[PDB]
Amino acid sequence: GAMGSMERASLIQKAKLAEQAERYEDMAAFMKGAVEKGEELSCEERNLLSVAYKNVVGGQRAAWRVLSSIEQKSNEKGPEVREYREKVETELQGVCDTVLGLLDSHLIKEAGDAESRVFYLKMKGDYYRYLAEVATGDDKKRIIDSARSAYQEAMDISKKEMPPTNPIRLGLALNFSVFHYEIANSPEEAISLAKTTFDEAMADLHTLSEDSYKDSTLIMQLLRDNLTLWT
Amino acid sequence: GAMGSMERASLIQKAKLAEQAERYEDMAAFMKGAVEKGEELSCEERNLLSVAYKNVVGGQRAAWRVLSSIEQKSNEKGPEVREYREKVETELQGVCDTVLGLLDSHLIKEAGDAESRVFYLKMKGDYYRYLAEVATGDDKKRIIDSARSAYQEAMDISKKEMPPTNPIRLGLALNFSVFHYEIANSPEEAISLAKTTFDEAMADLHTLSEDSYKDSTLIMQLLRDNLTLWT
Amino acid sequence: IRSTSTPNVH
Amino acid sequence: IRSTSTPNVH
Ligand SMILES: *CC(=O)N1CC[C@@]2(CCN(S(=O)(=O)c3ccc(Br)c(F)c3)C2)C1
Ligand SMILES: *CC(=O)N1CC[C@@]2(CCN(S(=O)(=O)c3ccc(Br)c(F)c3)C2)C1
Ligand SMILES: [Cl-]
Ligand SMILES: [Cl-]
Ligand SMILES: [Mg+2]
Ligand SMILES: [Mg+2]
Ligand SMILES: [Mg+2]
Ligand SMILES: [Mg+2]
Ligand SMILES: [Mg+2]
Ligand SMILES: [Mg+2]
Ligand SMILES: [Mg+2]
Repeated sequence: GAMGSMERASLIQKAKLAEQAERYEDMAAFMKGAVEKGEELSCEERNLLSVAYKNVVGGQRAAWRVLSSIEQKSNEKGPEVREYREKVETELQGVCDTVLGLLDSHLIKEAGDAESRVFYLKMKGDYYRYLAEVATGDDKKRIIDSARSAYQEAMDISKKEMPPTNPIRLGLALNFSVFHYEIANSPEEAISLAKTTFDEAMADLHTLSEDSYKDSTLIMQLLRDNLTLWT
Repeated sequence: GAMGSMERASLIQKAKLAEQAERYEDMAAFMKGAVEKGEELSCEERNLLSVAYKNVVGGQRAAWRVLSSIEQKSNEKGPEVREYREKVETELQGVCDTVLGLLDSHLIKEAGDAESRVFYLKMKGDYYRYLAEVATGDDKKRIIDSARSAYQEAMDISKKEMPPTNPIRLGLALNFSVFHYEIANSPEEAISLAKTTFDEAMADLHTLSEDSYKDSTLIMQLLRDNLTLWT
Repeated sequence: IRSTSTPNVH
Repeated sequence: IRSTSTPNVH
């Protein structure tokens, strides 16, 4: 592809520049190029990949929600709202497919540390979840199952291999709880997971790490905020 | 082009949806499609065109400035910063060329009301000005002359045909003054134009229009703010 | 109000 | 600080 001729180190460098310039589509392209070199990503590099694609898909989800709301309200009319919602939807699905493709073809492996394996399986769950937000019919049930299965595998590893305050473990649990509440229509499972996650993190607060405690405490608060919203 | 099969009214409708969804590249593409139908744009439609392209080029300018600043600071080093700055620059120039192409091929005419003629010539000045921000050498002198000539023609029409509080007249004068200060390195001309514009608007304040006085008074304040900055 | 998920924070 | 130009509002 388009990044084939560029050195890995140069792609990482340009991803960082694109982040500074708030050029997230470019950032995502650079990081895809870096992934396709076929070497593992470090923690910091996984962050770049994550930030880039989350920004791109986040803009699409926000746009999709606006248009879907106009559409639903207009179904209480020409084809234009539906057409444009479908256009944005198609682009969103394409970005999710790209991410899921990278995860499957390059990033998800049996080897590597717990952090990397959990992070990538969390990411697989997230991008299936984003597909599930716009899916209908047959496709939707399948997508939801794929999301659940990725999250559950990530959860199994995180509980065995990571401290209960680890930010990836916490972020995974937060996102899985959101899946349960918003996607799978299982509020009780959502509440239970979020409560267990928060309580176990507090009980072993001493496991906070010097280099990530700010991220941990932020996710702990987001768990508490959802618990307040859901009860 | 890609919007050739879509009805004009549908393109306008979708531009409005894209604006609501903050999808400004889409908005610009829809409005380009509408322009290419070859009918005049109304005031409201000119607004959609303006908002869309200004958002797109605004993001590119902001990104270019970040990268240019990193570049200048790194020249106190591999090629990556320069390369990526050039990439963003090339895209920005592409957008300006698109806009200038639309203005020349479709929108700038001898006929039509004063508002439309002034608006399009102002827009021509602005997009040459954006080209001038990133230009060098012979290309730059040509670009600056083109910007000045567009603005001056717009000014001549506005002073003959529009009240001194008209928001297009004021916005043109504001932007031409910025050209003088930031591009043409003529602070005295900038100050003089901004002062004259503000004072003449105040002197004939009674010409404010019921449907645009909020825009007028906003530009008057921006003239004052620049005058405070420049003195 | 949608549930909050993991933010895109560096 | 850069001079302010016409904003992208209406
Ligand atoms: C070390 C490693 O692999 N990391 C750290 C950063 C990141 C990229 C995104 N996450 S996350 O989704 O698990 C997460 C995001 C935000 C926050 Br505040 C958080 F605690 C976790 C892990 C890859
Ligand atoms: C009637 C007409 O042709 N209009 C009204 C809106 C607009 C689109 C952009 N301008 S402008 O650049 O002259 C301008 C922008 C903002 C403000 Br607050 C302003 F007063 C003027 C005119 C086209
Ligand atoms: Cl469409
Ligand atoms: Cl580049
Ligand atoms: Mg390489
Ligand atoms: Mg669809
Ligand atoms: Mg204990
Ligand atoms: Mg046609
Ligand atoms: Mg040195
Ligand atoms: Mg150049
Ligand atoms: Mg001089």
